[PDB]
Amino acid sequence: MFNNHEIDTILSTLRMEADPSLHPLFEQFEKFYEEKLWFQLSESLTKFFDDAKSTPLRLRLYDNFVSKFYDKINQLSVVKYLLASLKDSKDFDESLKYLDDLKAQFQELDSKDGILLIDSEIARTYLLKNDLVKARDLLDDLEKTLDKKDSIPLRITNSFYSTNSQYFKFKNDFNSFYYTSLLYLSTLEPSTSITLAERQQLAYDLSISALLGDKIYNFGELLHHPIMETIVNDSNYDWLFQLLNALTVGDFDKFDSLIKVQISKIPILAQHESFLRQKICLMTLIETVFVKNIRMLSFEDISKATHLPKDNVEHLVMRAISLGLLKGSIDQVNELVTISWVQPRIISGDQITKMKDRLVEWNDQVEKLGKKMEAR
Amino acid sequence: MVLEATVLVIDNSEYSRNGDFPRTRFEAQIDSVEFIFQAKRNSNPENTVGLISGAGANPRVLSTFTAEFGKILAGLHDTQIEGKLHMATALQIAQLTLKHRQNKVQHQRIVAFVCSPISDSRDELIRLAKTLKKNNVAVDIINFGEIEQNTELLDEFIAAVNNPQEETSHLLTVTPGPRLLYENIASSPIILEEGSS
Repeated sequence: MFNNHEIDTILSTLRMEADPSLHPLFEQFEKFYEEKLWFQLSESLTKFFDDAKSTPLRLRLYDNFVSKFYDKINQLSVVKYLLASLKDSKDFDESLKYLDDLKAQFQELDSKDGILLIDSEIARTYLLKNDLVKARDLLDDLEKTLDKKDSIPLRITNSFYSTNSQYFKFKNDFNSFYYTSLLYLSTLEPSTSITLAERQQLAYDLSISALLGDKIYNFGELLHHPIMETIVNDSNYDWLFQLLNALTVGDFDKFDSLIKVQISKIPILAQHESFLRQKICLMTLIETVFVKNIRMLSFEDISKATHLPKDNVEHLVMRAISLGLLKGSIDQVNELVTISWVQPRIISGDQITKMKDRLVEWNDQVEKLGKKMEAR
Repeated sequence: MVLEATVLVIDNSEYSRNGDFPRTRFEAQIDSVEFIFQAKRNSNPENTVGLISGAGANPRVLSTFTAEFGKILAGLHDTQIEGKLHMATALQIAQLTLKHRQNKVQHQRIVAFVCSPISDSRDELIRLAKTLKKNNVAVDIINFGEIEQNTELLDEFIAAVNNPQEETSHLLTVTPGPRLLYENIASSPIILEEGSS
């Protein structure tokens, strides 16, 4: 197309001059490939535009002026694509083939900046999973590398978190992962234009990893942030949205209706929704119902007020940080929960005014006493 | 010749990232600077120059006021290579820079690489040009742009700064080809010829 043909030649091509781009064999092969608007990732500002998703075999021809990458197009400039774009060529040996050539070239030849490649090469391996073992091992090195680093790119972690998520992505621990990816979104949050099939499907898997999180609930979340419409919409996002509904409603068969394989694939949410319903009931039962120095909630009818029954209360309510969360204790006899905090919460408008009132109340009144004492 | 303070405005930018003639534009900038500045300090000893970042996402001084090598020292280290216009700001800094220029009776001068596509507004540009002429700055520019950066602010600007030429502004817009900047500008009254006003 114009971008490649017109851009490849005029683009750079000449950035850039008598290079391998517009060289005999060179200009042919694109023309040989196409002018047809799908292309090879076109050498600077337009390859800087072009991820172009016909596989670059200017694989070689990007790789020109890369000896000149000193004095030529120079930046990261490379895993900007290729190591990004042909990282997306999606083979097994492919990446591995250029993983040692790029990591040993842009780190040795050109070196003898790479850290973001160091992660790409390392990170990119981990897409291939190969074996969480080798992944995590150098991943944690990739992490361990990353640790001390003050790195202007989020791209490093935007590599890494995605990467480390990718690691957990192979795995459970979405408590980590979802969060880890939740981290990654907050990392992608400033930068990195992406695609929707990248956007939602991740955020899906994210929204999914909310489920295969589930959690220290959560409840409410990044759903606020533009994963929504975006994610939901529809398909399992309906669920994923309806699950957010169950993250509030907490009716089994408003959902255990909905359940197909994928969600029933982990049935443990049927426990998690009980975990929800309790906690879901609890949080507001906690957040408000007592306001009046909230604690007691003790137990049973209050615990059956979760509309989950009393002998499960004898577990669910009984369990506390055996829920991972709750504090306090049990009066078995009087059927009283002892409770304490480990409950966070939200909303606005209300105690706002109350706040300053008492706190200006003593305050003002103090001044009476607060009259002469150390003064006089 | 010159008793005046100067500023060197370097964009290390979409052009400087990219060799306009050996070894890079940004590098082609470099020894041309010293070349210039040599003749600048040969214009007179005590002739002072600034060096800033018009490059990158951060404007800043790279080398402050001096008069010898400490610039050539300072310029020695890199910059963001692909960076972007702070020019107006950078200039407006370079202006304020010259407002602190040391042991005045040194007139204000500025030397500006254009390695950027040059995004700015004409009035702002000329407000600069005004502010310069107000401040009475000597302004000469190094520009090899796409096309070049010209038929544009840079062209109005040198005019807009200028009631008297080198007491306000002269221009050169750097050409491509085996055009050595220091060799090129050896022609232009950016350097040599008449050097200050």
